[PDB]
Amino acid sequence: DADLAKKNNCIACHQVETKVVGPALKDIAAKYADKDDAATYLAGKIKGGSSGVWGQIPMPPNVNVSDADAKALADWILTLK
Ligand code: HEC
Repeated sequence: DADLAKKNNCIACHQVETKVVGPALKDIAAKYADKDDAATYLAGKIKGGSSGVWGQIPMPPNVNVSDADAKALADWILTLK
């Protein structure tokens, strides 16, 4: 989980409670990934990147990782809650 996202990049700029570049994880999730399938929806926002949805620096096009590894990360978030 942690080492996974960190292994890739999500944790690189998305911590669990604190944030460095953009918003932290517990927040992004409780921000939109706390209702319906926002995980996949937002997953669309992830690949689409963000510019003025939060206020931090604009994140590049990074979905999660690859095919399953990425899907596993997004899930790790829904579970991160
Ligand atoms: C630093 C290079 C980052 C890495 C690595 C990842 N993200 Fe990121 N993310 C970053 C910033 C600076 C921001 C804020 C952009 C802004 O609008 O100011 C974000 C934002 C997100 C969001 C928010 C989507 C939204 O609500 O519109 C998501 C869902 C998100 N980031 C996901 C995400 C994932 C899954 C990452 C690992 C693949 C990941 N980010 C890495 C900066 C960085």
